[PDB]
Amino acid sequence: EFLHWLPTISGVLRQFAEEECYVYERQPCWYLGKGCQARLHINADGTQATFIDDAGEQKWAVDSIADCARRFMAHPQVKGRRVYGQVGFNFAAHARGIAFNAGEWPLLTLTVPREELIFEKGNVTVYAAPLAVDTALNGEAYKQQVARAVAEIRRGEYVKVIVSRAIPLPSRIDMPATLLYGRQANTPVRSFMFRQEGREALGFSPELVMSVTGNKVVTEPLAGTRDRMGNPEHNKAKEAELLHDSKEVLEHILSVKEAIAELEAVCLPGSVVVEDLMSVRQRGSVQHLGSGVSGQLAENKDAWDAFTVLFPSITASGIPKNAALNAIMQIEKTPRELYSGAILLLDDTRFDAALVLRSVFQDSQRCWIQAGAGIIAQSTPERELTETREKLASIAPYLMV
Ligand SMILES: [Fe+2]
Repeated sequence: EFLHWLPTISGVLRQFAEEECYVYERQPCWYLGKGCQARLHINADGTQATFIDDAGEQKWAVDSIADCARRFMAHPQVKGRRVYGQVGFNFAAHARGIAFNAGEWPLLTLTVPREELIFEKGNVTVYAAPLAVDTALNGEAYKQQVARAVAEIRRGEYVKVIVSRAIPLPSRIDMPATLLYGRQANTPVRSFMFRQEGREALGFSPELVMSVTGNKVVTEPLAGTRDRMGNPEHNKAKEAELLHDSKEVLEHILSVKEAIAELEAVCLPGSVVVEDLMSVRQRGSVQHLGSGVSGQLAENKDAWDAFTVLFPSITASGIPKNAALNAIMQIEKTPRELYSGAILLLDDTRFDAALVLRSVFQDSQRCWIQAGAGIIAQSTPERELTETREKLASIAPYLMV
């Protein structure tokens, strides 16, 4: 059912009142999903897999979350439908056999919605004021966390880790208004907003964890940052500065080389190539060094294998990845939940996975935004603090109440 832009989408989402819904932007389309026809839910410590459809609830064996995810995609209530997904930070720990302190958000949900609205401008097919935020607060404690990471790195425990900070927000956030105002101020590779079981998140994702089309897998590490928060002369001065800063270039190439190794774990030998090498990517309040790496999936590997290797983005966790994940759980004192996780859209053509950064989250107990910086041996705490505030300025100025 057919009909003959972002305001309209935003208003539609307000009429979705308290209902569960999923918004995903992948240009040229905006995807809106409402309700729940089938869902796989993995709880926060990965001890229970619950499947729900109209017929009932089931518990599924959860020895392998990836295997539950495969089971869901091949289910008869699911096959051939678009699936909207979220993957919490701690999915990595669980998949890798690394002890972790469980947060409160699920490790993984996949949902087939009951109703869908697809905007392919300026049409749509149907299927069936701002909160002031002080991003400097608690910076001294954060610079201490960075100093700890730098010392651990220089002792040789690991090479890179993303240390992040949560900013608690004073009041709850109007999701559709924030979506509208926040998006016009950003140029993300994806946008998302999801509401589910009392939890909400929205954000403007700066990079893909992963995209798979047929047999081709692509990942898009971004690493290395300057502001683009001044006039155009200041911005292009910052662009040049970024392309020639040896610390940012080094951070970038170390991440790209780990993305390559990761893909070689799941791809045909000799198929892994860098298609775009360290170009600047504009992302609202910041601009980033970005590369694109691609390969051909081996015969015995599927998109979930690739996602398990690629998740979380190197550029959100660290190098080597497992040691970085351990450092993150020792250093950070609040659960990341969905921050540095992934948003998924899965359909006929594609497995699509966006990194959850530049995002806001709220549930029954917490309401917060979150940002991190990639710490290497050369890092300076003051600079990394400032960098988090540059990233937070991608979302904080546009949190509507
Ligand atoms: Fe950085």
